[PDB]
Amino acid sequence: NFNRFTQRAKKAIDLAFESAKSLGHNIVGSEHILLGLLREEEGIAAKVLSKVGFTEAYLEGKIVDMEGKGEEISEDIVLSPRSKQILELSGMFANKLKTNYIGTEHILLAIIQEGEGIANKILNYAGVNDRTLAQLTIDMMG
Ligand SMILES: [Mg+2]
Repeated sequence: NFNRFTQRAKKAIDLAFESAKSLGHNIVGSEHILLGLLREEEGIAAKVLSKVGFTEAYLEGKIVDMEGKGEEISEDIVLSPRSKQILELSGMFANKLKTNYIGTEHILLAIIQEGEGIANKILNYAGVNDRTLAQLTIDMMG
């Protein structure tokens, strides 16, 4: 009942929304959360994604290839059910690990665990789904 995101995780989610808006997408999907995690730069998830080889430009391009893009949106937009499930799962992972704060690493763990959705399609297309998981797992050791 006291589940809470770290500041970096909150920033990543804000960036996910900002990315969707930029692309004229009114629904924030797993792909936007993934791009938000990369754009956040500082957290484990960004360091994992960059280590396995993604750039912001690549992810954005793939999102556009798959979904298209429309004019920028200025009003409020919303999380898809899968995005909501991913965020709920990130809390579940943090509680399983008995950690107080849901970080970027927990959100990326949850994206991978969820297994479906555009973010996983992009990881799979790039051939780095299991490599991303491995890198995330070692980056969470200590
Ligand atoms: Mg964090």
